[PDB]
Amino acid sequence: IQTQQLHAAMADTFLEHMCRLDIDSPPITARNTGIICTIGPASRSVETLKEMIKSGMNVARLNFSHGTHEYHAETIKNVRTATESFASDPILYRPVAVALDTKGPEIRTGLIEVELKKGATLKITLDNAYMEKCDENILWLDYKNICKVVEVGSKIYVDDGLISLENGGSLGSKKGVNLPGAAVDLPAVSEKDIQDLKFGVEQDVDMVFASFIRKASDVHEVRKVLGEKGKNIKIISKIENHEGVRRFDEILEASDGIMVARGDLGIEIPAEKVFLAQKMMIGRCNRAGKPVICATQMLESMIKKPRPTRAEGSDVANAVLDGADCIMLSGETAKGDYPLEAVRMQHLIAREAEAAIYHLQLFEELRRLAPITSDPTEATAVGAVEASFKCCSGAIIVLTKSGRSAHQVARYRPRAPIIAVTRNPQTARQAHLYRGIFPVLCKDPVQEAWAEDVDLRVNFAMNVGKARGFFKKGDVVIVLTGWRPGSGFTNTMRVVPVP
Amino acid sequence: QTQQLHAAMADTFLEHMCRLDIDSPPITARNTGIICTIGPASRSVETLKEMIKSGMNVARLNFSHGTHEYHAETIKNVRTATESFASDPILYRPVAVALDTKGPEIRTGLIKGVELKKGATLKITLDNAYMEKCDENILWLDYKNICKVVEVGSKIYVDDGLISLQVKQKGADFLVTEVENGGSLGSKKGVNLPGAAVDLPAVSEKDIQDLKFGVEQDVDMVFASFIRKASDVHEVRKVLGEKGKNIKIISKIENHEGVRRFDEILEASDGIMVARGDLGIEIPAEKVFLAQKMMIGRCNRAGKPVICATQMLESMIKKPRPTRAEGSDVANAVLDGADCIMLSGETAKGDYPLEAVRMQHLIAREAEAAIYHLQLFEELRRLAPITSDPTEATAVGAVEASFKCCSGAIIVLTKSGRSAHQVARYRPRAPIIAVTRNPQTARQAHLYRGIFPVLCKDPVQEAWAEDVDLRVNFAMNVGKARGFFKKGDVVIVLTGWRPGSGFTNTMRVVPVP
Amino acid sequence: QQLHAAMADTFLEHMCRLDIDSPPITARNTGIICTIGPASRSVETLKEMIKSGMNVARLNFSHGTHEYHAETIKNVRTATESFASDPILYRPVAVALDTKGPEIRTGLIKGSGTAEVELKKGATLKITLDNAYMEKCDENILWLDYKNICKVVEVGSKIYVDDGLISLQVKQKGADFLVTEVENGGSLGSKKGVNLPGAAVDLPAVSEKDIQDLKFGVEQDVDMVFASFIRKASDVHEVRKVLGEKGKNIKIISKIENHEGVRRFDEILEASDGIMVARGDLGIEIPAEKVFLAQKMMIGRCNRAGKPVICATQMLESMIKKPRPTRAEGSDVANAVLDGADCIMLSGETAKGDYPLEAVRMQHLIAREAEAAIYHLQLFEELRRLAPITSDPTEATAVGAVEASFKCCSGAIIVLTKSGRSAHQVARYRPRAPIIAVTRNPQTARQAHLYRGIFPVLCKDPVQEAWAEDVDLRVNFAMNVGKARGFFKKGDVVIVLTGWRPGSGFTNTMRVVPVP
Amino acid sequence: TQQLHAAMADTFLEHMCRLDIDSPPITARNTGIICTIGPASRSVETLKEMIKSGMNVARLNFSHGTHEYHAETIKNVRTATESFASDPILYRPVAVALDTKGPEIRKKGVNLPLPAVSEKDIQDLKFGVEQDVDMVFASFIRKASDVHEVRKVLGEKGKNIKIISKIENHEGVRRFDEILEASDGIMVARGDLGIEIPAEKVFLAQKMMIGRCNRAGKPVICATQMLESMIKKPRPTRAEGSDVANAVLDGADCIMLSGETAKGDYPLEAVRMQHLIAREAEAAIYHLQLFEELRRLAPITSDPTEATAVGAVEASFKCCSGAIIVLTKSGRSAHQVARYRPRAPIIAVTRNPQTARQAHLYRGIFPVLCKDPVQEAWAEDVDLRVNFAMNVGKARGFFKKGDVVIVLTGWRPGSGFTNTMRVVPVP
Ligand SMILES: O=P(O)(O)OC[C@H]1O[C@](O)(COP(=O)(O)O)[C@@H](O)[C@@H]1O
Ligand SMILES: O=P(O)(O)OC[C@H]1O[C@](O)(COP(=O)(O)O)[C@@H](O)[C@@H]1O
Ligand SMILES: O=P(O)(O)OC[C@H]1O[C@](O)(COP(=O)(O)O)[C@@H](O)[C@@H]1O
Ligand SMILES: O=P(O)(O)OC[C@H]1O[C@](O)(COP(=O)(O)O)[C@@H](O)[C@@H]1O
Ligand SMILES: O=C([O-])C(=O)[O-]
Ligand SMILES: O=C([O-])C(=O)[O-]
Ligand SMILES: [K+]
Repeated sequence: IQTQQLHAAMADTFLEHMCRLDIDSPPITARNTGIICTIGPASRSVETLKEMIKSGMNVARLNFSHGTHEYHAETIKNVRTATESFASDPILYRPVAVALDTKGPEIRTGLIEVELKKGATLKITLDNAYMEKCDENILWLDYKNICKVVEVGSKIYVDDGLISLENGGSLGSKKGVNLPGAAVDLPAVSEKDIQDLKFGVEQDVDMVFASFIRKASDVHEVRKVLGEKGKNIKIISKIENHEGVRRFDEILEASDGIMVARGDLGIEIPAEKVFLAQKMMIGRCNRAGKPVICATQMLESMIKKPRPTRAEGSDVANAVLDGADCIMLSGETAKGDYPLEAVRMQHLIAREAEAAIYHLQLFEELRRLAPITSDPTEATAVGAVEASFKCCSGAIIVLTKSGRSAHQVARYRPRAPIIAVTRNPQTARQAHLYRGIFPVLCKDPVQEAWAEDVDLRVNFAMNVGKARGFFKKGDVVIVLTGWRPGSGFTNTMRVVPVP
Repeated sequence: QTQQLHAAMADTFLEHMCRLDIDSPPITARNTGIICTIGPASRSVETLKEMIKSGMNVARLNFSHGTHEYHAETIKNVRTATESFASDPILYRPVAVALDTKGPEIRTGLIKGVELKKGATLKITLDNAYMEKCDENILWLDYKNICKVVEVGSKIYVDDGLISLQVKQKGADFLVTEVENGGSLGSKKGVNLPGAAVDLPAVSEKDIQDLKFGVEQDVDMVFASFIRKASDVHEVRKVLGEKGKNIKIISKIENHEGVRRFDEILEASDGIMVARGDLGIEIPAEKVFLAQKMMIGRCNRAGKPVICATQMLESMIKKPRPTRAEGSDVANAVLDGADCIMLSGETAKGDYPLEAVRMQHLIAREAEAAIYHLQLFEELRRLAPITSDPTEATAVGAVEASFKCCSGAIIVLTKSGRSAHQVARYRPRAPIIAVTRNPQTARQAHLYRGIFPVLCKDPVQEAWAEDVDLRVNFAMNVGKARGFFKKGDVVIVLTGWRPGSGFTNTMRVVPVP
Repeated sequence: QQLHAAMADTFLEHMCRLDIDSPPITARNTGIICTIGPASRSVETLKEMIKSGMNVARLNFSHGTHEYHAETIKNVRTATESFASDPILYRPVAVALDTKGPEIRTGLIKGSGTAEVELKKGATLKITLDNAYMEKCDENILWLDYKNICKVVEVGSKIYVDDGLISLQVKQKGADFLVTEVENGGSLGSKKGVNLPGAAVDLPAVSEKDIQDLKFGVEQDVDMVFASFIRKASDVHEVRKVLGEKGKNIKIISKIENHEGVRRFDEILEASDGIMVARGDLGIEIPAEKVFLAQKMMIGRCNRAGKPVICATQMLESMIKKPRPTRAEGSDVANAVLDGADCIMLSGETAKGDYPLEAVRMQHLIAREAEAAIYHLQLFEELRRLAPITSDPTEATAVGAVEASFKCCSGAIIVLTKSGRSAHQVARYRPRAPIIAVTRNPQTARQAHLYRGIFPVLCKDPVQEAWAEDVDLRVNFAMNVGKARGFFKKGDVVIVLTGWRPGSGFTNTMRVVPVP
Repeated sequence: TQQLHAAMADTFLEHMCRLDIDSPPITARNTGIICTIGPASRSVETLKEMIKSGMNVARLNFSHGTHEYHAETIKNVRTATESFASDPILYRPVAVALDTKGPEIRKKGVNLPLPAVSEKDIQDLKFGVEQDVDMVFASFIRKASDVHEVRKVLGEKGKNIKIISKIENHEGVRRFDEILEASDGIMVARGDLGIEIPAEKVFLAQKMMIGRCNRAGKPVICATQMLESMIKKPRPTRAEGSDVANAVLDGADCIMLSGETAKGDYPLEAVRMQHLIAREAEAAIYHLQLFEELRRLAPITSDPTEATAVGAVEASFKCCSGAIIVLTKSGRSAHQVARYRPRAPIIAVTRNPQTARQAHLYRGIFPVLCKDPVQEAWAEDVDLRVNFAMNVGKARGFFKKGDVVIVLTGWRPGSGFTNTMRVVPVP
C-alpha cells in the first residue's frame, strides 16, 4: 500500500490500472469533488448547517419548486450564519456557495391518494373545475395546450414516472407529470421563474440551476433575466429531457455549466440509457472545460437508512471516475433522517475515487483534445499541471480574482489540489463548481507594493496548505501569478518550496 | 448510429465517452449473464417461465435459509419451467442451477420466539438459555468463540450492517455493548465482526450437507461464501469429490482477507463473485468499488468468470422502477468487465421480480454497446502471454477476425465449454454461439460473458465431418431464429481437427446461408 | 530476433533495447531487385546473384536493344531454372522491365562515345537543338534531344546534366539556342541525362519507343513493369492499355521521380499495382534534402494501401568501386526496411559495378537485421487501425491469421494461393513470421517478391484427384520447404491458410497446426 | 508549414503519410553541425564561410598534426569566429573540440575486435586545456574507467571541458550504460565501429546509443561518412541524404563531417547540405509521440529546474511558441529544456562564453552571448538579457513582434535556481 492509488497510477494499461487498485492504499486526502446538498426541513437549522459544512458541504442548493421567497430567504440567512461562524480564522474558513434551482416548466396534478388499476380508464381533464376533485377517472393537469402537444398512442408519466398512461399504481395529489417525446410549448422562464431569478440576484446567489433547458435560447433567456446586476452568477443548465440531450452542444456553449438531472431525465428517456447521457455530458464538459454536476438519487436509500446500498456507493464513485466536477444530494439532505451521514458518505467515496482516477490517460487525452491557443494563461495552466505531475507537487497555488486562471488549471485535472487565493468572496464560493479547486478567501488588505501584496497571498496559501495537511515545510508547490494587477494576465508559473 | 459504433471508433477514451449516443439502438444479443436468486416471489413454475423469457440465465438458491425439501421443490420448479421450452432446441435457452452456501455465518437468536434504541445498552451473551429468549437487553449469537476474537470497543454490526454496536465491556460468555446505530432488531439476524478474525471453518458441517445435496441435485455451480484463502477453495473442491468434480466453484469474496489473498483464491477457483453485501460491511463501504474493479480486472486478465452481486437494483424490491444509482451500478458493472450480474432480494422476495430481470437485461445490453472495444481488446491481448495452445491462438484470431468483419457471431463447437471460454476471454463484440451436446456445459456457459449456449439434441452422424457440419448449421439456424444475424452476413466458425476435447484449431469466416 | 525490443511499451525504449548481439531469423522478408548489366549478365554470375539473395532482375530499357535484352532475359530464366531440380529449395526470380520514359539526353562529344570535355565553372556553354551538332558537342556547344527545350525553360533556369552533377544557368534564351553559364562543372561525356526541374516537360509518358518496349515485355512474358516518370494517373492508364488484354496480369509499378508525381501521388497509387521511390531523378527534380520526406510519405501511403513499395537508387552506391559500403549507405538500407519498404533495389551496384555479388549480400544482411528491429507492436496496431472494415472473408481471415501468428510466435504463415491475393492480404498486415505462399502458377510465384514477407514456393507435384488431398499435399510441401530452409522444425507451431473450395477468392480457413 | 499537419496525426503511420515536401521548414536549425577542420578549411576566409553556412563546432583531429599546427587552426577558427563579434545580435558562438588519437595502431590503420590515455593522449589533452577547448572527443572508450582516466588528466583546470566518449568497438557498446553515466555525452564513431562489428549492425548500435542518450538527457553525436561522396563531388548520394535525415529523426543532437570538411573538395557544400537536411528532418519528427515517451520514461523529480523545464516544453507546444528563452549561466537549465525536445528553438542567453560554445552539443539550443554590462537592479538585468533574446529571434527570423514565447528565469541570482516560467508576447 503506497498512497493515493499511486501504484495503479503507474500502470501502462487501464486494465492493469484496475487490477492494482488497493483498498489498503489510503487517500492522501484533499477531496477534489464538490458536494452540493439540497436544504430542507432536515437541514434548515443553523446548527445542522454547521455540521453539514464540517462534514463537507461546499454548495447549498435551494429548490424553488417549493417554498416561498421568505422561506428561502431564511434558508440563505441560515446558510450564511452557519458559514460565517467559521470566518474568525481565514486559514481554515471554507466558502459555501448558494445555488438557486428554478422550478421551470413543471406539470402538476390536482388534490383529493387513489388506486389506479392497470388497463383502467382515466379522463385527463385540463379543466380548472375539477382542480380539487380528482378521483380514479378524472385527473386534472395545469398545462395550457396539453391537447395540442400530445399525440395519440404516446405515453404520460405521473408522480415521477410511477404511473404510465398502462403501468400505474397509487396516484397521489399534486404529483408531477412527465410527457416524453417533447412538444412542450411552456416558456423557458415562466412568470414564477422570472420572480425567482430576480429574487436570486437580490439575494446575491452564486449560481442558478435552470430546470428543463431544452435549447440554447433558453439559457440566453435565463441570462437576460439575471441582467447586469447578476451577470457574474454562473448559470448551470439542467439537462432533463431528450431535447436537452440532443441539443447539448449549443446548450453547453451558452451555459456556464451543466447538471445531469438524472431524476427527470430517467423519466423522459429510457432509464437504461441514463448512464449513456451522463457519461456523454460529463465527457463533453470535461472536453470544453466547463463544470458538470451529477445529481439525483446518488444515495437515495440514505433518506431512511444510515448506510447506502452497494449500488449507491458505486454510483457516487463512478460519477467521480467519469469526471464530474460536483456530486449532489437532494432528499438525502433536504428531508432524510441521515443528512450528515449522506454528506460524509459522499465525501469518503469521492476521496477514494479521486485517487483511483487513471490520471496518466486522462491528462494525455485532455491535452490531445484541447486545441492550441494563444491565451498565455491557457499555456501557463498546462505547464503548471505538467510541472505538478513532474515533481509530485503538494498543490498548485493560483492567484485569481474572477476564478478563470484556477478554472483553466482544473480543466486539465491535476492530482494536486488547486489552492485558489482570491479577495473576491463570490469567486471563492463559485470555485466549488470546478473539480480540485480549494478556494481560500484572503481578507488581508491590499498592500502598497504590488509584489509584496502578491507575496502575501502566496504565503496565505502556504499557511493554508500547511494547516490543512496538504504539504509541509520544504515541499514543492506550483505557484501561478500574473505580470500586473487585474484579471486576465496570469502568465507566470513558479516551482517554489513552501516556507 | 447503431450499436454505439461511432463511439467504438474513437481515438481516445474521452472522445469515446463524448460519442455515447442514447439514440443508437443496442445489438440484440445480450452478453452479460443474469443470475436471479429464486425465492417465495419467484419459485413458481409460472413465474420462473417468465423469468426465463425475461432473460434469466442462472437460478441461484441461497442456502442461508430454507430446508432441503424446500430447495428440492424449487430446483424441480426451475427444471419444469426450463424444460417447458425443450421441444424446440433452436429456441431452447439453457438455465443453470447455482447453490449458494451459508458459509461461516454468525446468526442471532429469536426475539421471544424487538426494537433497539439508539445509544442504549445491549448485552450480547453466549448463554444458550437466551437463545429462544432475545429482548432489547440480552442478545444471543451462535458464534461461541466470540470474545476470543473481539476486543475493546470493537465495532460489531447486526442486521445486514444496519444496527451497529460497540463492545463497551467484555466477558467470557457475555459481552456488554453500547448501541452506536439504533434500529429495529429482529430474529436470526446476521452479525459481522469487521477488523477481527473469525475462526469458523471454511466448510461447516451444514455446508457439507448442502454440498452433498447439491451434488445429488445435479447443480452446475457452487457459490462458496466467505472464501479467505486458497485452502478454502481446495476444501470445497475435495468435499465435492469425484461426483462433483465438474461442478464449477465460484469463490465469494466478502471480507478483507479474501481481498488481500485474492490472487491465490482466484488461481484455485473456477470463478469469483464480488459479494458486495457482506464486503460492504467487512471493509469500509466507500472502498467496495475499488475491490470490485480490482477483482473484475484481475478476473478478466486471467480469463475467469466474475460476478457482480447484491443490491444492484435493491429499490425494485418495492418499486417497479429502479433508482438512477441502481441504473448506473448495473451499467458500470458491465463496463467494468463483469461476466454476470446478480439479483438477490429483487427476485427472491421482492414485489417485481420480472421487472428486475428485464431492467438488468435492458441496461446490460446498452452497456455492452458502450464498451470501448478498441482499448479493451488491445489491453487484454498485450496482458495475455504468448501461448503454445492452438486453441488460444485460434480464439484470439477468431476475435480479431470478428472485429475485422463485424461478425454476426462466433460459432464455437465445444464439449466442455473451454474453447468457448477461451474466446470470451478476449471479449468480442459479436455473440459467441457455443454449440454442445453436453447439457451441463450449456448451463455452465452462462458464467462467461458473451457465450450463448445452444444444446444440440440431434443424433451423432455416421461421418464425423457431417456431425461437425450438422452442429455448425444448428448454430446458423439458431442465430437466424434469434435475430442475431441474417442470411448473407459473415460469421466466424471455430471447430477442431479431430473429435474429443482440446483440439480446436480451425477458424473459418463463413457466410450465413 | 530483437524480441526484447519488441515487448517494449514505447518506441523510445524499443530503440534502447536494440541489441547487436540478438541474431535475426533466417527468412529475409524484404525483396531485393537487382538491375542486370554487363557485370551481371552471364548465366554464371546470375546463378550467384540468386544464391546471394536476388529475387527480381531489373532490365533498364533506357539503353540496349530488344535482342540484347531478350538474351539477358534468357540468361536470367536459365540461371533460375538451373535450380529447378529441387522444388524444395527452388527460389523463383521475377523479371522487371524498366521503361526508358521521357528521357532527355545529350549528343556525342566530338564524334566519340567515350570522349569527354572539362567544363570549368563560370564559363559559357551553348545549348542547341539543331541536329547538325548532335555528334559534335564540345565545351562550347551542347546538343540535346528535347526539341521543345526552349519553350519550357525561361531565363535564369537551371539545367542539370549527367545525374545532376553538372549545373547550367540559362543566361540568354533563343528560338533554337540556349546560352548558359556553368555553375558546377566537371567532365562532360556523351549522351548524358538531362534534368529540367520546375519545367513542364511535354514529352509523352508512353513514347513510341516505350510502346514497343512494353509490347516486347508482353511478348517476353515479363512479370512487372517499372514505368519511368509517371506524372498523373492517366499515365498509368496509357501503360495499362498498351499492355492490353494479353498483358493484363503484368503488374505496373509507377516510378515517382518528379515533383508532379509526388503531388499527384494519391491518384497514381490508386491506378497502379505498385510504387517505386526512384530517388535518383527525384533527388534532382526536387531538392535533395526533401527526398527522405517523399520516401517516407510514399512508403507509408503504400503500406496504408497494401500495395508494393520499392526503395531504389544509390542505396550502396560506393560499392560500385569498393567491396564494402559506407556508414551512410548501411544506414540507408536498414532505414528503408524500417520505413516499411517492400523491396530494396540495386542499380549500378549490380549493373556495372566491380562487386555486384557483395552488394546483393550486403543488402540481404542489413535487411534481415532491420526486419527484426521493426516495432511490430505499433506497426500492426497502426495498420489495423487505419485499414477499413471488410466484407471479404479472405481479409478477415488474413488479419486473424496474422494476429494468431503473433500470439503463438509461429514459424510461418502457410498460404495456399493461385493469384497471390491471399498472400498479399497477409503481408499487408506485416507479420513477423515469413509467409510461405504455395502456388502452382509460375507468374504469381515470381510476382510474390513484390510483397514484404512472402516467400513464394512453386509446387511441381501434379494436381491430385481428391481436392482435399491436393490441399494437404501443397500444405505439407510448405512444411518441407520451411524445415529445409530452417524457417522452423518439427514440433514448431505454424499458421496454415486454405480455402473451402478450389479456385481463387475462397481463402477463409485458418488452422493452427504443429510442424509434422 | 514545418510539417504541422503531420504533427497532428493520431498514428505514426499517418504521420509518415502526411509528410509534405511542399511544407517549408522554419529557419531555425536545431541540430548542431560539427566539421573536422583540415587542409581544405584551415584558412581564415573559408572558416568565415563555414560559419556562415552553419558550422557550430570545429573538430580538430589529433590523430595527426602537431601542436603548433593545431594552435594555428584554433587561432584561425577564433579569428573567423570573432570577425562577427562586432554585432552580438547576429554573433554565433563557435565551439572548439579536440578529438584524441587514442589507442590507434598504425603505416595504415589496423583494427582487431592497450591504455586509455597514453603519453601522447595526455600531452594533447593538456594542450587542449591550455588552448581552452570546449570539449574533448575521447577516442576509443571501452569502459567507464577510461572516462575517469581521461577526466583525471584534464584536471580541475579543465574541469568544465565536456568529456564525450566515442564508442568505437564491441566492448564500448556492451558497456555503454556505465560509459554513458560517466560521460558528458556520446559520439557514435561509426567509422571504427563499422569495422569492429558487422556493418549490417551499425544502425542497431546507432539507434541504441541515440535512444539511451535521449533517455538520459545527454548529448549524442552521429559521426563519420554521412556525406562521404561529397569529398570529391558537389552533391551527395541518396543514401547520404537519407542518412543525415535519419540520424536527426533518431534523436541525434549533432551531426558530424570529417573528410568532407577536412580535406574534401566541397567543404562549404557539405556544410550547407547538412544544414538543409537537418531542418527538414526536424519538422518531420513525431513530437506527439516523442514528447510523451520522453516523459513516460523520465522519472519524477524534486528539482525545481527539471519541473520548470518540462512545464515550459509542454507550454511551448500548447501555444506553438516562437522560442523558449532560457537565462542560464552554466547552460544546465537550457540542457534540461532540450532534453524534452521542444519544437521551438531554445534561445539560451548567457554571459559565460564557454557556456555559449558548449550549448551546441544539445539539440535545439541557440546560444547567444550577451555583451551588455551587468545592471545594478537584478530584475532590470534579467529583463535586459530577456530583451537581448527577443532582438535575436527577430533579427535571425525565429519569430516576430506579437508572437508568443516561453521565458525561463529564476528567483535569485546564481546558478541552479531556474524555476520561473513566463508566457509573454514578443515586443
Ligand atoms: O483568474 P483571473 O481572473 O485572470 O485573475 C488573475 C489575476 O490575479 C493576479 O495574479 C493579481 O491580481 P490582483 O492583484 O488584482 O488581485 C493577476 O496577475 C492576474 O491577472
Ligand atoms: O472446448 P472443447 O471441450 O475442447 O471441445 C472442442 C472440441 O469439439 C470439436 O469441435 C468436436 O469434437 P466432438 O465431435 O467430439 O464433439 C473438436 O474438434 C474439439 O476438440
Ligand atoms: O489467393 P487466391 O488466388 O484467391 O486463391 C486461394 C485459393 O487456393 C485454394 O486454397 C486452393 O485452390 P486450388 O485448389 O484451385 O489451387 C483455395 O481454397 C483458395 O480459394
Ligand atoms: O542554468 P544555470 O547555470 O543553473 O543558471 C540559471 C540562473 O540564471 C539566473 O536566471 C540568473 O543568472 P545571473 O546570476 O547571471 O543573474 C538564475 O535565476 C538561475 O539560477
Ligand atoms: O453473500 C452475498 O451475496 C453478499 O454478501 O453480498
Ligand atoms: O530511375 C530510377 O531508378 C531513379 O531515377 O532512381
Ligand atoms: K438476448
